[PDB]
Amino acid sequence: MQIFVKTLTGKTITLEVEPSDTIENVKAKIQDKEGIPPDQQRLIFAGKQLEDGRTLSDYNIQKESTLHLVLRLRGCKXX
Amino acid sequence: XXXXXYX
Ligand SMILES: *[C@@H]1O[C@H](C(=O)O)[C@@H](O)[C@H](O)[C@H]1NC(=O)CCCCCCCCC(C)C
Ligand SMILES: *O[C@H]1O[C@H](CO)[C@@H](O)[C@H](O)[C@@H]1O
Repeated sequence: MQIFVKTLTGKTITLEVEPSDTIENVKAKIQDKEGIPPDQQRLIFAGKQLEDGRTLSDYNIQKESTLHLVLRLRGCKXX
Repeated sequence: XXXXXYX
């Protein structure tokens, strides 16, 4: 099925996915298209942040559904 | 370590 991933940068990414795919898969696909490493990706749907490991069907994500992408990297150089 | 960051 088809779903959309939107950012507030004015970008919409179209993806072809299966209801059984995990949020991880989705991030991997996004990496292919946009070059953003999955660890740097946060996906939001229906007021919830989506967890790597759960499936699109778990979250009731269906065709034409729109997930929202936001980027998150905390500084890790130091100690 | 003992000093923070992030750099
Ligand atoms: C400090 O950063 C370490 C790292 O390598 O990222 C972590 O492994 C370690 O757990 C982190 N320490 C804490 O999260 C609690 C730190 C309390 C002291 C710092 C408080 C916030 C301001 C500093 C300068 C970040
Ligand atoms: O952030 C770490 O590297 C820096 C290099 O300039 C140091 O100034 C800092 O004290 C830490 O060692």
